[PDB]
Amino acid sequence: IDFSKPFMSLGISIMIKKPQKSKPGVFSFLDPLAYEIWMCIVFAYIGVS
Amino acid sequence: NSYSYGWSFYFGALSFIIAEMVGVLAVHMFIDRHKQLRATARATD
Ligand SMILES: NS(=O)(=O)c1cc2c(cc1Cl)N[C@H]([C@H]1C[C@H]3C=C[C@@H]1C3)NS2(=O)=O
Repeated sequence: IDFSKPFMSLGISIMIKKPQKSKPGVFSFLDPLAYEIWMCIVFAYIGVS
Repeated sequence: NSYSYGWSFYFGALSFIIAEMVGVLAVHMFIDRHKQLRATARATD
């Protein structure tokens, strides 16, 4: 068959069952700072003392 | 964009803790030495 020009644009895509929103972790209070900062604070605490 | 520090990174970090502990132990030896040296000197006086 003689196709014509694309009237719209598509593309293969993965569909999954929308995973319900998660609950903040038990240790979520460490989230505001990166793991590197917490590691360095411990080093600073030991170094200063 | 993920990464994970390896054992080599954790060897330098572990070295920092050991080095600081040795520093405390070295200062405590300097403190103890002088305390013994002063105690003996006072007793002789
Ligand atoms: N944005 S979209 O998917 O709605 C969409 C996508 C396309 C449209 C028109 C729309 Cl509205 N027309 C173009 C067509 C116009 C000329 C340029 C490319 C073909 C011929 N094909 S497309 O680039 O596949």
